[PDB]
Amino acid sequence: DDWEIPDGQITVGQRIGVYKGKWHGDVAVKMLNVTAPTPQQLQAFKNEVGVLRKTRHVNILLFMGYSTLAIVTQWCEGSSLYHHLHASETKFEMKKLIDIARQTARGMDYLHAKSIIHRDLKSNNIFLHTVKIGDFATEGSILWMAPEVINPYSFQSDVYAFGIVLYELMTGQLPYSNINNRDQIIEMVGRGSLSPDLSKVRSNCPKRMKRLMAECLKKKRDERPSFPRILAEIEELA
Amino acid sequence: DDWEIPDGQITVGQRIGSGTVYKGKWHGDVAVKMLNVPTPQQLQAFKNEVGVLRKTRHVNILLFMGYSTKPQLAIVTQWCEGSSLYHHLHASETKFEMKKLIDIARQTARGMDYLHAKSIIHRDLKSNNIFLHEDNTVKIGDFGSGSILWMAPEVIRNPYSFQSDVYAFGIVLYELMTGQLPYSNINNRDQIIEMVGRGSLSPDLSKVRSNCPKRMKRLMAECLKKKRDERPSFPRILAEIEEL
Ligand SMILES: CCN(C)S(=O)(=O)Nc1cccc(-c2nc(C(C)(C)C)sc2-c2ccnc(N)n2)c1F
Repeated sequence: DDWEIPDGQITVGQRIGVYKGKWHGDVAVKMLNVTAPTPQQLQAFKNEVGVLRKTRHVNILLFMGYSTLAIVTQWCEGSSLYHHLHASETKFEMKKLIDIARQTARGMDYLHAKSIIHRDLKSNNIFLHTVKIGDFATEGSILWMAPEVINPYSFQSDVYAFGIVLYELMTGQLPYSNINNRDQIIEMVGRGSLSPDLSKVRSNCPKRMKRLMAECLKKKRDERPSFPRILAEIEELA
Repeated sequence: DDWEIPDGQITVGQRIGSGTVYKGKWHGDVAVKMLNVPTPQQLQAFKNEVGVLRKTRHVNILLFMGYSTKPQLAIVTQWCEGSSLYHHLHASETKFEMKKLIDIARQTARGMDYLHAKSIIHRDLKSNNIFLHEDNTVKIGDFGSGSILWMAPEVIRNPYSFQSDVYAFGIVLYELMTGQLPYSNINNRDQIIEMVGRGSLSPDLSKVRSNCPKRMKRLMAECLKKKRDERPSFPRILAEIEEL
């Protein structure tokens, strides 16, 4: 019941943004580069470790251990969902898009069932190893913020962020393409006068998915569905 | 932390194989091993075997997800798409390039090194306890009067150890390169039990194919050593394959 990895067993490698490592195969290491952790740096570490060690799911990033500040997880080869959708030459077929949506819904459903709120769900936090949800959370990111988020964070907030991810999948683009100033999005979305353009969705997009999307993007936090129903709907049409 | 899944949360589906293994629905696809059973004496006997699976967080080890007490005792893991290394090698006949074979061997070395690092002895490593998820990722499971082909001589005749696992791995290496089971020439369990046990029978290395790294064949022999002590450990088993 100790996920403390004795330091010196890990061979850290190239920088990523976090290092690629070697422990009992390929691993991904997060090194907190400080002389001595502040009291704030300490609780941040415990909390991420505490919530990571309660996850055992195929669609959640595999936490492998910690070191005392370091967090060891599985190495994921490939790029994030952000790269593939926005900064990539190659697009995806619908069957794959719906598949990416389903796995993410499974992971999000798993977390919510464990009383865990990601509080930072976005296409950049979704690694396409097989969907892998990482970069945790408790138990630039403005585009994925619910109107009440601009305590605001809840299961409903994750539901909204999930809705934007759906929008990315079904359109390929980021929301609010006609805006280059962050302060107005904050104002317009925050007030309740701005919403993603669901007319941008592909012709291939099932009306079912387009409906579900609008539900997750509801202006009022309480009209948004729950992942048990979100997964049910996605699983059905698939 | 309790990893117990409350009664009713899992929807058991089709029987896969014989406890008994089923495919289920729990936050997605899962696998349920229904134990052939509860008695309060066996109740705590069940948790011991779970509190060991509880310390496996590795990509090459089958992902343990939770356990059940009601209705009956069950082990819950991830669901693996595709068949076993056994089926690929001796049934599907799927042609693997030498490139992939080494990687499968490499991943299995990673998984086994990790287990031994956790001081866990598998006691039964064979090509049908190794599942090729997505036909790419190796998943070692089923470690929590049958298959003797992977049994070391000291096991046939503290007989279970890290070196006995190493032997089973050598047989696996044999399967990967030879594309077939050892002692296929001889169809007699009692003969193999007798001859391997006394040390007069060993795998035929004339059947491994030409495209085989001579470090790997040399590595096979090290694991297939009839003498327990003459076998290399998994850190070194993995280091050499990795370098190779
Ligand atoms: C972590 C490993 N332990 C929890 S274990 O020793 O109980 N390992 C464990 C746990 C649950 C199921 C199985 C399993 N067992 C199978 C045999 C060959 C023994 C009948 S197939 C199979 C399986 C698991 C997942 N997907 C598919 N398609 N098949 C398993 F090995």
